[PDB]
Amino acid sequence: DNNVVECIKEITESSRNGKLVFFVGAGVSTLSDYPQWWRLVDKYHEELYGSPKKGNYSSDEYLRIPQIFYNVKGEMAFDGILKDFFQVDKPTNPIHDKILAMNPAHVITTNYDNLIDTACWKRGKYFSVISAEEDVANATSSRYLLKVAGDFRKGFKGENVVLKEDDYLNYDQNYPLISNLMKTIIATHTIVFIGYGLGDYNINMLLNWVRKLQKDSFHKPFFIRTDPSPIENETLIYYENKGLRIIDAASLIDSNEYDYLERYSAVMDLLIESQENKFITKDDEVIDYIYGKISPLFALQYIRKIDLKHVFE
Amino acid sequence: MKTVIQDTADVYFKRKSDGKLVFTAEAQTASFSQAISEEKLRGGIGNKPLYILKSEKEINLTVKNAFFDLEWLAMTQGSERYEVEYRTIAYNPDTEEVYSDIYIQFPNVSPSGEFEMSLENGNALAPEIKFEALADTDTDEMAVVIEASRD
Amino acid sequence: MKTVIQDTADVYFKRKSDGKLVFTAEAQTASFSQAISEEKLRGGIGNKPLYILKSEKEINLTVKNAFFDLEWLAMTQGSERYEVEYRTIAYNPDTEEVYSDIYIQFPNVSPSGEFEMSLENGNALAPEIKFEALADTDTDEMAVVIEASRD
Amino acid sequence: YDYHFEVNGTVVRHKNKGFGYMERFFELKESCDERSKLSKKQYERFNALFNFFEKNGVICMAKDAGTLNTSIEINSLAYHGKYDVMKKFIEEQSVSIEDDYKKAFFLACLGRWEESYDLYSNIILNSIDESNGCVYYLSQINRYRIYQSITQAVTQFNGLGLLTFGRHYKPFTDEFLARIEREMTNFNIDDLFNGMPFEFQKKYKILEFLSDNQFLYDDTVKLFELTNKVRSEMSEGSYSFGMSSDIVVLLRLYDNLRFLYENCLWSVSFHEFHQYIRNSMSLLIEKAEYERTRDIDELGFSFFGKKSGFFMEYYDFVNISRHFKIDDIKNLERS
Repeated sequence: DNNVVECIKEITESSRNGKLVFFVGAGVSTLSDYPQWWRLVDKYHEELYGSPKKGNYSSDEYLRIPQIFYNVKGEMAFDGILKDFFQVDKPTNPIHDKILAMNPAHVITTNYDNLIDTACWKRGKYFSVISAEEDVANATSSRYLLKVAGDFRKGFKGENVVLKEDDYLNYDQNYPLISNLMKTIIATHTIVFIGYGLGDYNINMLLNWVRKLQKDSFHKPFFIRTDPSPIENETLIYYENKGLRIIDAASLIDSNEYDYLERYSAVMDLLIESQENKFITKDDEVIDYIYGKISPLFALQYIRKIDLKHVFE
Repeated sequence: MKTVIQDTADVYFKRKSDGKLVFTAEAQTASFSQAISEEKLRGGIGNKPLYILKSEKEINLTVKNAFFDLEWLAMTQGSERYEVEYRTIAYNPDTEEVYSDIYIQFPNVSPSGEFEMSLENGNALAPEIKFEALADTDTDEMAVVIEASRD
Repeated sequence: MKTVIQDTADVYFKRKSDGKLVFTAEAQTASFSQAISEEKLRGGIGNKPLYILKSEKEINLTVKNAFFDLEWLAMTQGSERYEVEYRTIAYNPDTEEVYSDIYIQFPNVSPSGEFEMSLENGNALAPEIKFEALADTDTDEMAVVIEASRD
Repeated sequence: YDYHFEVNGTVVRHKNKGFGYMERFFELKESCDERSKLSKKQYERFNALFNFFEKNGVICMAKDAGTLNTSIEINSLAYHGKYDVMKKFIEEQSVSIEDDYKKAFFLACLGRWEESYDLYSNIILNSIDESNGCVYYLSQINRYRIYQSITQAVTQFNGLGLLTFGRHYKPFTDEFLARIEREMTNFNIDDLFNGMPFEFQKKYKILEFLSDNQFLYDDTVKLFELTNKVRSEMSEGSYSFGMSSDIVVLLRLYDNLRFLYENCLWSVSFHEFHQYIRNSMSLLIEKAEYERTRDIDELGFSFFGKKSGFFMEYYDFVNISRHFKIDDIKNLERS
């Protein structure tokens, strides 16, 4: 489809310019047998009332339940349960390597884990990890890995990870510089969203805010839909109006409902190997490309024959 | 148009018991090296030698290509000799017209390659293959030449 | 201590008509060459004569340390052709002790260097200069050498 | 660039507009009494500083440079070709991270290219926790080369090696080749120094050249400027006093081997670096012949009236044994 062709073209152009900054949600972390958030909420609720909640947790409950737990039981139980749930090492999966394969100058991660950090330190691009308001001043490399929601390096304590309703309500005074740097990075890069749902009210409102600010100066970010059910034209058009651009994995490939890994690999490979001359198509698309590269070189008078290797990559 | 001028060549490889075609259509380096010498031999006894014809003699070969052949390369993918057929043409300096050809036959060439061309960067292929001329005790071999220019 | 061993030299230059010594001391390269030659310039003579023993002859010289001078340099800031003395030490292979110093002086010198380095990356000084020993009609010239080792 | 360090261990002022801090040290070298005017801490620092330089071969300033007889000592076992003792070393247990690195290089020399990479992967994850800067950077620089070795190997066994051998030997498993292709797929070695911290960038600038291929192109060009000269004098009948231009190469030659062996790097086994040794030792053994045969008037032998005769020592045999193909050695026999 021409829409997907333009999507891949704009993503590759951003990559070559080093203007690609990935955004990582819970989808990436759910591919590496990491126990999901709903299990954590289930643990809290089961201790609170003596049994799991029945029915899907409404979006408000995800923030309201740990608030109840912290109110009633206190900080110590919350910290201990975080230790029980998260004090586990796990091995990296291919999607992390593929994500790093783009050489993203920056990578936003809303998850709580450090698996992405293991991937980053494995490839060898040093990333100035930033997770606490003190980290911004001491960041060494120009490359940033903003774990917005906090992390556990300084301890499995409940103050270091936004997991209670007051946090997301009090995010504006608790982690403010994270907010500022978030807004600037989204302003001055091409952001893409992978493994990331449609239910994060805070970030959804954030993107809405950026759009209402930038008007037509808003470089819309890109979204990679991966649910096996193909997206609907109604929803597609609606969010396109909302100011994003959608990429659907279901159109690309056909697989089972639990083949999430295949879909993620297929999309990321379509990005890696969309080499481009593959999509030249017709005859007269040959000349404009050659004119695209060689025409600027009409200011110089004559050229070393061997040097033409560079300009043709 | 002002100055330089080049030429070309052509290579042909084959294994006995059959006409298995193998070839490198070009050979840029294509170094052919004939050499003969002697250092010392013979016991120097018996008065009359009545002979002495040691000439060692040796022929090397070189070619360039990126095409080994498509079909049984993949067949054997998953010692009956490697004969060669060098062919090219000759021109007349008076007329410079295409009239003469060159046919080169080698019956016994052995692949003696330095399988250690590990280079510090990904190159433009250029898998140079070097060979040594082999001659059995039986008779003839190494070189025979056939040429056009019948006119 | 494993493999190398090094030695030393020393280079002085001077100007005639006064005791002025405004030049380098330590020829790093210290390149020295000597030559003789012949040609057909006398390719034909009236004969019944004798000989000239022309030989052309030439003495090339090189020193590279710089640091010429400040006193005499500045004073000159306000064609005797100069002269050169050369001094080096000689050692006994049997004993390796200090017993003799080489005493060498040249009558005529005339510095003439390629007055352009223009090296794309500036060097660490050491402006190598080549010299050529002139000569006049009178006598001698070339070199006069003295030797120690009166042990 | 404040100073310039000649190949001979001598040092000369290059860009100092302030105190000659190098000069005072060598003034502190000979002054035993002044060495006693320091606190024990400061005295030990001098000892830590003194023990380093003598192992680095720096001797004294140029102005007081006397007869310098620099030493040479190659201690890397692989250079000594003791393929059996290392076959026990790799069996031993690891103690430290520096020991793990030392084993990794030893693995490669025995042709077991398979397990090398994994331990190159095993070291890399455990490296940071000790916060040792160097042990990381060289672990990857070594990785990508033994990567390329696998890649250049797998094609060669497919392209020609079947003709050379007659069977399609498969030294590397199918799955292993997959992972290395994935992990390194877009790896551009250029930025790797441009990646490590500013803290790394200030201490370990000197390890920069090993990133790109400018390190192997930097050294060779001097050998072209060093070789172009010597043939010129060889056709001039000239005599050079002091350190001859050929002696410069030998120090440069042996300096390269030590830095490219004892640090356990893997660039030794590539074809390009072999090119450096071939045209270096060729020039030295070439220059020997001219000295043995030429004329002199009176002062010719008065200039350096002896020679090294290119006394070919044990390492020199070790050099010619590896780095020359049979064809290359014959080329020298002729001249």
